Amino acid sequence: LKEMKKSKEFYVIFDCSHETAAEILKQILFMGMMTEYYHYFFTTLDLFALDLELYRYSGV
Amino acid sequence: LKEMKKSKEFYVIFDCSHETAAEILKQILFMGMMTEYYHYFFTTLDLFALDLELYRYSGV
Repeated sequence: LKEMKKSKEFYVIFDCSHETAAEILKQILFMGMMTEYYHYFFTTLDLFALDLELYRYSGV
Repeated sequence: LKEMKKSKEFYVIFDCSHETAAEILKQILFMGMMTEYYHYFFTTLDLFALDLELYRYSGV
């Protein structure tokens, strides 16, 4: 993640499983880069089983 | 901070007490103002006796 953002690309598709979702959703907070310029996508069909809070993101 | 970041300004002094320092630090970490586009300062004299670990610190 640090070299891909060093490479200045913003638009990514996360081919990931349900288990890896729980850890990516916390590392995405951990590295500290959460700007609105990024676009994210999850391949799994589950989004209401994981924590979603409106105000942690600033409009990503 | 929403208007302050909308004001094209990134340099804020945070003068606060120990407890208020704790709440504001956990709060700003909670949304994620954690990129290199910020520079935060504490005038509180204890920042080594309060819960600080550098491994969270990777962007700010």
